Amino acid sequence: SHRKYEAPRHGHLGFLPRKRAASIRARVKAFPKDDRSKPVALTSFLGYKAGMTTIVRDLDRPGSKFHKREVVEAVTVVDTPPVVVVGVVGYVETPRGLRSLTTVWAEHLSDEVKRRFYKNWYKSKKKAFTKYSAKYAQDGAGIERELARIKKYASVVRVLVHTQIRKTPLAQKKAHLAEIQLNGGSISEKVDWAREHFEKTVAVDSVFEQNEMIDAIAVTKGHGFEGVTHRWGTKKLPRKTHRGLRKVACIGAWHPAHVMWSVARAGQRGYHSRTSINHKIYRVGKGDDEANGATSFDRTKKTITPMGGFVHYGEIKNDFIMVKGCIPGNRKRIVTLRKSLYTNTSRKALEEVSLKWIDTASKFGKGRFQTPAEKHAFMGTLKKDL
Amino acid sequence: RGITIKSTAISLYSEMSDEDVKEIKQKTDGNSFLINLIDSPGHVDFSSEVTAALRVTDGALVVVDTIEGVCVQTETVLRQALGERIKPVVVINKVDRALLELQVSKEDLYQTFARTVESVNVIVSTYADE
Amino acid sequence: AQGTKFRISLGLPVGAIMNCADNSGARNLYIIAVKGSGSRLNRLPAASLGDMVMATVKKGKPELRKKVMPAIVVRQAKSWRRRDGVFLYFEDNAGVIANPKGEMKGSAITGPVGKECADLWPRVASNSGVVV
Amino acid sequence: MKVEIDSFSGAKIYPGRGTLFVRGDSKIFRFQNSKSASLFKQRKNPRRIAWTVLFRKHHKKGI
RNA sequence: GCAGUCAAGCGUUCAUAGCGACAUUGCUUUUUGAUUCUUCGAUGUCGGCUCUUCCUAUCAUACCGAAGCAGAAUUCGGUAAGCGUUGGAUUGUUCACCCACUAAUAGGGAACGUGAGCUGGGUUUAGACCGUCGUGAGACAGGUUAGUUUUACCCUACUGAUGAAUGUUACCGCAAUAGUAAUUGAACUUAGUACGAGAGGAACAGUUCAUUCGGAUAAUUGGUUUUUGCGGCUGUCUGAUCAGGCAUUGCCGCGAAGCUACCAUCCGCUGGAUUAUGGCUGAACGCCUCUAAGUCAGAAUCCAUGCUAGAACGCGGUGAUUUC
RNA sequence: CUCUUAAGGUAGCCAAAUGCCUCGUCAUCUAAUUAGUGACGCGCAUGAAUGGAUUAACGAGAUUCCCACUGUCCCUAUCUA
RNA sequence: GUGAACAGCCUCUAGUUGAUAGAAUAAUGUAGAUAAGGGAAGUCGGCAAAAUAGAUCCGUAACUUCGGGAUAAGGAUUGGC
RNA sequence: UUCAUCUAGACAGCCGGACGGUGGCCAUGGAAGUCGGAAUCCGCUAAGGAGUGUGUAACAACUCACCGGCCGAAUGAACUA
Ligand SMILES: [Mg+2]
Ligand SMILES: [Mg+2]
Ligand SMILES: [Mg+2]
Ligand SMILES: [Mg+2]
Ligand SMILES: [Mg+2]
Ligand SMILES: [Mg+2]
Ligand SMILES: [Mg+2]
Ligand SMILES: [Mg+2]
Ligand SMILES: [Mg+2]
Ligand SMILES: [Mg+2]
Ligand SMILES: [Mg+2]
Ligand SMILES: [Mg+2]
Ligand SMILES: [Mg+2]
Ligand SMILES: [Mg+2]
Ligand SMILES: [Mg+2]
Ligand SMILES: [Mg+2]
Ligand SMILES: [Mg+2]
Ligand SMILES: [Mg+2]
Ligand SMILES: [Mg+2]
Ligand SMILES: [Mg+2]
Ligand SMILES: [Mg+2]
Ligand SMILES: [Mg+2]
Ligand SMILES: [Mg+2]
Ligand SMILES: [Mg+2]
Ligand SMILES: [Mg+2]
Ligand SMILES: [Mg+2]
Ligand SMILES: [Mg+2]
Ligand SMILES: [Mg+2]
Ligand SMILES: [Mg+2]
Ligand SMILES: [Mg+2]
Ligand SMILES: [Mg+2]
Ligand SMILES: [Mg+2]
Ligand SMILES: [Mg+2]
Ligand SMILES: [Mg+2]
Ligand SMILES: [Mg+2]
Ligand SMILES: [Mg+2]
Ligand SMILES: [Mg+2]
Ligand SMILES: [Mg+2]
Ligand SMILES: [Mg+2]
Ligand SMILES: [Mg+2]
Ligand SMILES: [Mg+2]
Ligand SMILES: [Mg+2]
Ligand SMILES: [Mg+2]
Ligand SMILES: [Mg+2]
Ligand SMILES: [Mg+2]
Ligand SMILES: [Mg+2]
Ligand SMILES: [Mg+2]
Ligand SMILES: [Mg+2]
Ligand SMILES: [Mg+2]
Ligand SMILES: [Mg+2]
Ligand SMILES: [Mg+2]
Ligand SMILES: [Mg+2]
Ligand SMILES: [Mg+2]
Ligand SMILES: [Mg+2]
Ligand SMILES: [Mg+2]
Ligand SMILES: [Mg+2]
Ligand SMILES: [Mg+2]
Ligand SMILES: [Mg+2]
Ligand SMILES: [Mg+2]
Ligand SMILES: [Mg+2]
Ligand SMILES: [Mg+2]
Ligand SMILES: [Mg+2]
Ligand SMILES: [Mg+2]
Ligand SMILES: [Mg+2]
Ligand SMILES: [Mg+2]
Ligand SMILES: [Mg+2]
Ligand SMILES: [Mg+2]
Ligand SMILES: [Mg+2]
Ligand SMILES: [Mg+2]
Ligand SMILES: [Mg+2]
Ligand SMILES: [Mg+2]
Ligand SMILES: [Mg+2]
Ligand SMILES: [Mg+2]
Repeated sequence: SHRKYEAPRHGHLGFLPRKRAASIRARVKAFPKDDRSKPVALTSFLGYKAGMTTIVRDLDRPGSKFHKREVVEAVTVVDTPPVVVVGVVGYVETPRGLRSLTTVWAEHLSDEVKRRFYKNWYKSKKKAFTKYSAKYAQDGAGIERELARIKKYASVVRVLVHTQIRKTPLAQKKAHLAEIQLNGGSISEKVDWAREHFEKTVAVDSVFEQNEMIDAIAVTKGHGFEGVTHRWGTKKLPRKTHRGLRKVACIGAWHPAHVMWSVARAGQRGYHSRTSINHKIYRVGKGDDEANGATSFDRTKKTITPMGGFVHYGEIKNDFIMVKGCIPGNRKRIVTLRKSLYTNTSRKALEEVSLKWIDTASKFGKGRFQTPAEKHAFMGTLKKDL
Repeated sequence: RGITIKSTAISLYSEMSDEDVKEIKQKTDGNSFLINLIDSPGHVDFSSEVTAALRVTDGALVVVDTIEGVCVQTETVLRQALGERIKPVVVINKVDRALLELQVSKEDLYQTFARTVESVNVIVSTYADE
Repeated sequence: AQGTKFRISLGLPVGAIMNCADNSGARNLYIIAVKGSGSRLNRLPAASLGDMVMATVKKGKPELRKKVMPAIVVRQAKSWRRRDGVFLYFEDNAGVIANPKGEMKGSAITGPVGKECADLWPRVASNSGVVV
Repeated sequence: MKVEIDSFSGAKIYPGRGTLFVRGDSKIFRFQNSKSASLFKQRKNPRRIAWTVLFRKHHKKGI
């Protein structure tokens, strides 16, 4: 029979299967369209998600009811120590799609990167790339043939960067290595730029700037095996039903005599590659700068990191991106940050933003004090001492 | 609602410069004049408040929206005046409409005014007391 | 509806009774519908402060009972979060009987009124005491 | 961006943090956290609650 | 139940704007009959609940064509099922009816979808009351009240989860194929303007919000508390004190972390080809004609862009590959 | 006055757990009532120990409403064994 | 012991410490809990749950077979010293 | 398939004319070819209905049959399957 009352379907089917991502680094699938009339530059950037905090700022949005009035907004903080180029990869157009033609690497590589190639680093004989490096022997005999090979061919050039994991508070030691597409100009200045950067780091003011709308590509917080009530948003069933409420009642009609792909089932929730778009950059922080949490209106030297330190993360000692709102993934997870794939002119974009103030109260509790200074200035002296 | 419904009266006291009263081509004392005014309604449904005001007055100030021209009710309130033997004078009003809405040009405007006056005198000659 | 109104948490679904804050003669207001609400299977429509509801008077002068009228919610009693970061709430829910144009069948509102509700409704502002 | 002070504890209230309550009398109350708010609604007396600003003043502590 | 054909007539005037008699040709299988082919060593009956998908004879939303289309509003039709189609009072109801919001509250199918999915209000056992019937036992497609809703561990399907083999191992990627997504409204302003005698009274562009849906996220606010974390309280037991036990987590206040809420916050891309329809050039047919050749535009459509998985028998690049 | 059968439904009661028509009609209660209550009564097919009408108290009986209450619901989340 | 009490809760005498174990802490369950604002809108129906609860003092309606209805309703108070 | 027109100039297109008794008779509040009935004659003609439409309150004003100018070879109507 027909339905009885119409209601929208539960859950979006262009986000299927709801399985676990192949890896915890979400694949950055599309890069932006290359404009070759602009300097060789990176298009994405790796990151580590630290935590969130709160800001206030004036609002320039004429005709709103909060024009020139302060607003307060959540923000996520990505710890972005500069990343070090160690490779160049070049892809050719072919009638079956882009083909990687060759890879060429830097002459030496941090052991924190070479860790990426082992599952038992400690007990290895760490011989990875020992004999590749010898092609640099006299003048780079072999390697300069490859670089020419990329220049001759190669509709697209990608650079292999890797995170300086050791510069963060994680227990990891094993860096994250990723391709980043050079949107430079001329497939040649693109690959010169790569050679001119082997083992040379790239900071992130090079890549992004204040107010730049950017996308976040990461792997959703995993949650294990979920019932359909919470996993799909299904209606919890009436208190009286025998055999369970967190269920779908009619797994399907008699015909098609098959449970169909479109019906909510119990299974894995979270741990899904998500590409989430249009998060405005609110501040690009310098580690080689004091007073990261400072602002032209607050002006009381303090770092970004909050009292007690970011919960489950640690302290911010490096460059960081502070982006408006929230992003897929949890604290400590690798986070690719893409430049926007289109030129947004919404004017919600395009809006210059200036932080009045950046909360740095503790997140481990009902944090009352911005700085250990102002605690004391408020509390007084105490018995243990001072 | 922004529509006059009852026609209501007000008496205005106003002066005139010494050279202005010299032109007055009828016997005329002093320099201060007393204007007994009535603000009338346009709607046909209220025409009874026009004849009620035209019985108590001597001249009539007739207003014509410049862009709308002389309209059907302009025509019939005039037949109300000339029946009662009342002298008219005209204000072609609302011109800022012509510069903004119509982007009019000086000749475009003058000739607007001419045919409008031509239109009123047609009404005036047909019904004005021979 | 003289203005645009930013979203605020809903706290008065249908069936809710709120005090009638005006000297109209009504002691309360029983919400049966909320103007501007949309549709979802099984979802009770609900009002926040400033919203125009359709109500009846369960306690009050007979001349106002047995009859559906529009009301405007002026306090809300359910924590809501302004764009300046504050979660606030009143001690009670309350509204005033109005007419669709937004005018007020009352004559003077008693008790505080919320900022959002009074920006929306001038005729309501004209009779409000302490706002926000 | 005036910070405000907790009505019950005199604690400092940074933007976004805590709650604000409009009593019937139009008297505004600010609470920096949930605990301060809970106590006040239990009708507790801050002068008798040991950690509040206005209990150290009534006991001339730390001044 | 729905749709054509002829056109007397309605439409002041005028057959076909919108309608349409007398006739007559059809379609549909959510109606009810007619049959009795399957099932009586048994295919779980009504309705709701839940949830998915499909149909179009389209209620709304996109773009259009017609009008007895001035505006506003409405009607008729076209492409069109992309997307939505609701909250309640009485009833077991399907149906009905009314209140009320709404852009709209369209009709249907899937064993009159869906009972090892629920419920069990109705129907339809045995208990019992009434009314009419009956000599009686009893009967009623009359009323009424009580009345056990069983199994999955197997196969397949669906959801998620591993995995042999390919010389070994590790890293970075490609993209076949499959999936795909956003929705709709209001206020300001345009404007008391176009139009209109008046009464009334728009639209495109711009601004601010909002609804339904989606994916995440936890700074905040809120909820949860075995942090049995700190405090408080009763009873009893440890001779008192200190400090504890027991009271199935003894109870109360607060309670961080975690989990989480339109109860919380953030985010949801833009190129092309088309439909209908409007056109250009232009014959057929010395004219005309959007069409016959050729061609411009153009829709909530489709294809891509983007997003999701990645063929476990599709692929590339790359590293290191066992002294004894 | 009369016919069929002997009599011809009185006192009461009612769309009642008894009314087909029927969601009866009127009043009331609700924004809205096929529900409830009060009325009406040519009552398909009420009615006097096949007992009629009424009744305080009692009732794990059927039914309607109100106050309090609340995860029944909006609309779900969370903790324990 | 508490307490009106052979209630419940803790203890002395006496008896028992027996129910296959270990490690994990997904979904769905069964059993036990809590919940912002709203408060039956959920449902055939308030089913289930919640609210109430002892005792002292106060106050207590229609109706009634005068016996009741009654803990009606409804207020106040409660430790320690 | 049947019937028509055409080098004595058709069909099409364009272009000129489309008159005079006459506002023809009965009506009509008005009706001058053009709401409607009845009449359907004549004159002057290359031809022009007592009117094919549009129009008016009624005339006016355009329009068409009909005639002609132009061009120069074929073309028109009604049926069948
Ligand atoms: Mg439907
Ligand atoms: Mg059950
Ligand atoms: Mg925290
Ligand atoms: Mg105008
Ligand atoms: Mg429902
Ligand atoms: Mg909390
Ligand atoms: Mg049908
Ligand atoms: Mg016609
Ligand atoms: Mg028709
Ligand atoms: Mg059969
Ligand atoms: Mg048979
Ligand atoms: Mg079966
Ligand atoms: Mg169609
Ligand atoms: Mg149209
Ligand atoms: Mg017409
Ligand atoms: Mg669909
Ligand atoms: Mg319902
Ligand atoms: Mg069927
Ligand atoms: Mg069935
Ligand atoms: Mg089944
Ligand atoms: Mg069953
Ligand atoms: Mg039953
Ligand atoms: Mg029975
Ligand atoms: Mg009987
Ligand atoms: Mg008998
Ligand atoms: Mg019967
Ligand atoms: Mg029966
Ligand atoms: Mg499987
Ligand atoms: Mg595809
Ligand atoms: Mg007006
Ligand atoms: Mg617009
Ligand atoms: Mg969610
Ligand atoms: Mg918490
Ligand atoms: Mg103890
Ligand atoms: Mg214990
Ligand atoms: Mg093409
Ligand atoms: Mg996308
Ligand atoms: Mg594979
Ligand atoms: Mg007899
Ligand atoms: Mg009787
Ligand atoms: Mg009866
Ligand atoms: Mg009766
Ligand atoms: Mg019968
Ligand atoms: Mg009811
Ligand atoms: Mg009754
Ligand atoms: Mg009888
Ligand atoms: Mg009898
Ligand atoms: Mg007897
Ligand atoms: Mg008796
Ligand atoms: Mg008695
Ligand atoms: Mg004792
Ligand atoms: Mg005992
Ligand atoms: Mg005892
Ligand atoms: Mg024994
Ligand atoms: Mg459980
Ligand atoms: Mg349970
Ligand atoms: Mg609650
Ligand atoms: Mg509460
Ligand atoms: Mg309540
Ligand atoms: Mg109900
Ligand atoms: Mg029942
Ligand atoms: Mg119960
Ligand atoms: Mg009592
Ligand atoms: Mg005492
Ligand atoms: Mg010939
Ligand atoms: Mg000819
Ligand atoms: Mg010819
Ligand atoms: Mg005539
Ligand atoms: Mg005529
Ligand atoms: Mg004759
Ligand atoms: Mg003639
Ligand atoms: Mg003529
Ligand atoms: Mg001819």
